[PDB]
Amino acid sequence: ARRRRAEVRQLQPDLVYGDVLVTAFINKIMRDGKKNLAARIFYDACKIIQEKTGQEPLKVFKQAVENVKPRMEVRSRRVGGANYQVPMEVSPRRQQSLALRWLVQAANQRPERRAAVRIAHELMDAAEGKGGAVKKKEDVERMAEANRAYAHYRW
Amino acid sequence: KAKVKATLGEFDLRDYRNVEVLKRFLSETGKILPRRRTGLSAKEQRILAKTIKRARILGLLPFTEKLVRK
Amino acid sequence: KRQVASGRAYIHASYNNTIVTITDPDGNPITWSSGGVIGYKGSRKGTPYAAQLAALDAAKKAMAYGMQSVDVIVRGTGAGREQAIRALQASGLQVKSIVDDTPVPHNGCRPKKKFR
RNA sequence: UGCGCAGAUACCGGGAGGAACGCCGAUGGCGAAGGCAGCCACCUGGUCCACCCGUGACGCUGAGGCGCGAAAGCGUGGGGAGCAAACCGGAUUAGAUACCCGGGUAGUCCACGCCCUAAACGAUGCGCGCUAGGUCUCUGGGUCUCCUGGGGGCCGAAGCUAACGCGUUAAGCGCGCCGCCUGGGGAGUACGGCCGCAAGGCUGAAACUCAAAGGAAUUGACGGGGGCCCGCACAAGCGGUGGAGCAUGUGGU
Ligand SMILES: [Mg+2]
Ligand SMILES: [Mg+2]
Ligand SMILES: [Mg+2]
Ligand SMILES: [Mg+2]
Ligand SMILES: [Mg+2]
Ligand SMILES: [Mg+2]
Ligand SMILES: [Mg+2]
Ligand SMILES: [Mg+2]
Ligand SMILES: [Mg+2]
Ligand SMILES: [Mg+2]
Ligand SMILES: [Mg+2]
Ligand SMILES: [Mg+2]
Ligand SMILES: [Mg+2]
Ligand SMILES: [Mg+2]
Ligand SMILES: [Mg+2]
Ligand SMILES: [Mg+2]
Ligand SMILES: [Mg+2]
Ligand SMILES: [Mg+2]
Ligand SMILES: [Mg+2]
Ligand SMILES: [Mg+2]
Ligand SMILES: [Mg+2]
Ligand SMILES: [Mg+2]
Ligand SMILES: [Mg+2]
Ligand SMILES: [Mg+2]
Ligand SMILES: [Mg+2]
Ligand SMILES: [Mg+2]
Ligand SMILES: [Mg+2]
Ligand SMILES: [Mg+2]
Ligand SMILES: [Mg+2]
Ligand SMILES: [Mg+2]
Ligand SMILES: [Mg+2]
Ligand SMILES: [Mg+2]
Ligand SMILES: [Mg+2]
Ligand SMILES: [Mg+2]
Ligand SMILES: [Mg+2]
Ligand SMILES: [Mg+2]
Ligand SMILES: [Mg+2]
Ligand SMILES: [Mg+2]
Ligand SMILES: [Mg+2]
Ligand SMILES: [Mg+2]
Ligand SMILES: [Mg+2]
Ligand SMILES: [Mg+2]
Ligand SMILES: [Mg+2]
Ligand SMILES: [Mg+2]
Ligand SMILES: [Mg+2]
Ligand SMILES: [Mg+2]
Ligand SMILES: [Mg+2]
Ligand SMILES: [Mg+2]
Ligand SMILES: [Mg+2]
Repeated sequence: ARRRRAEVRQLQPDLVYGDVLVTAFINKIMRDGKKNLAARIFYDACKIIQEKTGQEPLKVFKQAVENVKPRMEVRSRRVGGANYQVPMEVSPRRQQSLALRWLVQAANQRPERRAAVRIAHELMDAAEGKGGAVKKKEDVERMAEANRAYAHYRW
Repeated sequence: KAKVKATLGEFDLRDYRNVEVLKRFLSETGKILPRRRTGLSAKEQRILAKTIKRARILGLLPFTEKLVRK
Repeated sequence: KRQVASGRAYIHASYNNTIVTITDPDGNPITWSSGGVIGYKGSRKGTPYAAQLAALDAAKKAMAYGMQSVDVIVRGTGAGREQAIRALQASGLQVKSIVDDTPVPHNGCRPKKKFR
């Protein structure tokens, strides 16, 4: 984006929860243009999480996402020879994309056999504060506050 | 900002012993203020410099001070 | 073991390091910290973060001697010269005054090639 | 590398010693040039203005001569803080006989005597006379919006210049006098001479060789120059190739 702001795409509300965040999550699950597959994965996982735990799957999806959101990360900046790992804050938009992506990529590293099983279980773990997604978030937040000495390079 | 000569009376530019007036021409630190701030002429500043230095050797005006800020 | 409760804190700020000494009102030191005192070793010592942590280490070391009132003297220019002061203010030490006393010569001594 | 537990760095106090003068400070001043910045006093040179007083062409230039002459360097004796050729290390690097970092001798300072070079530059010899102005400034005098001298700047008339530019501070118009140039390389070399303790300076060729050497300006290219700005160029992101088997094209054989 050299000219313009490259406005954000406006997703369609979820056919089920009327909620956009859900649609985006489905989009990150979808592979090779199979959105029907991805949606059936997500919703069957909603049954899993709503049964194995007696709470609304909506609130757990939001909470699980919310606990993966990183508030700070690190970015390289080329300074006087070799570049530096430089901490700075994370755009709310970027917190969004990173948290959803991390959730999906973590769920597929799970031992569970079926997709919606992994999705449900990772959603539950991440909503409780555990699970691999929350570890990528905790590791990134460890990257900041470690290279904190470069907080003057903010840019 | 007003200038020093503007807010001042008829004073002897050569009197090195008058501290009350000379102290008006030093900065917060002991430095000599440029003509832009003193409003003196080329000749007048040339004379003030010497009389201030004479007064500094007498222990009347300082060579340098400490900045209380920042 | 002294109970001064008031004194001077000297911020020596160069480009390669920032180091803080804390003395009684007669100038005699009590405790001190620096960029190398806290973990940092190399270039990282002259950073403003290391200035913050050095200032705070020395301020906590002053607490045990009872320091509350502190007058700050500052010599030198460099990163984290300001950051050390701002750390000195929120250190819990009440900062009485701040002075810059950085020594400048009247063109007396020939500097190294680096400084011409 | 170096220094620090024999206690450094940082801080306060006392003392020693050498060198240079912050602010003022200027696009400023002075000087024949080199050059001259804390302050006081002594000795001392130049220069400018006002009065229109005195002498009555006593003037200008200037081959030789003589004096001066930044830095570095030379001799003797001091001195020696900081810096710092050479040099000792540490790094970097393909190498590093360097740029960077830790040290360090001469020297940098003083006296006295040498040396005599320089981008010693305004790359513009000195003196006089004539040729629009405007503006900034330093310093005199005046009846003190200003007028009138003497310096230092910037625009610019006429004019000059190849052009850049110069333009009452001439590179314009004139006159006097001195110094100097005559294609590039060889070469500021060789020889002789004069001078120097030395290093070296002043004077200063030839054989040979080349169709050039050069000045200013022009369009363009380029910059590990500047400003501004585009492209899936980077970045953000998603899927790949590089690995396997095979298809196919190429190199090689
Ligand atoms: Mg350092
Ligand atoms: Mg600055
Ligand atoms: Mg300098
Ligand atoms: Mg040791
Ligand atoms: Mg050791
Ligand atoms: Mg030892
Ligand atoms: Mg002392
Ligand atoms: Mg002394
Ligand atoms: Mg000594
Ligand atoms: Mg100055
Ligand atoms: Mg007469
Ligand atoms: Mg007569
Ligand atoms: Mg003459
Ligand atoms: Mg002669
Ligand atoms: Mg000489
Ligand atoms: Mg010399
Ligand atoms: Mg000598
Ligand atoms: Mg000697
Ligand atoms: Mg040294
Ligand atoms: Mg060295
Ligand atoms: Mg070496
Ligand atoms: Mg090596
Ligand atoms: Mg190389
Ligand atoms: Mg010169
Ligand atoms: Mg001529
Ligand atoms: Mg004459
Ligand atoms: Mg003029
Ligand atoms: Mg007048
Ligand atoms: Mg002059
Ligand atoms: Mg004039
Ligand atoms: Mg013309
Ligand atoms: Mg002109
Ligand atoms: Mg005339
Ligand atoms: Mg003329
Ligand atoms: Mg000409
Ligand atoms: Mg020839
Ligand atoms: Mg020569
Ligand atoms: Mg001969
Ligand atoms: Mg000879
Ligand atoms: Mg001889
Ligand atoms: Mg030799
Ligand atoms: Mg040319
Ligand atoms: Mg270009
Ligand atoms: Mg390059
Ligand atoms: Mg591309
Ligand atoms: Mg990319
Ligand atoms: Mg392939
Ligand atoms: Mg393998
Ligand atoms: Mg293959």
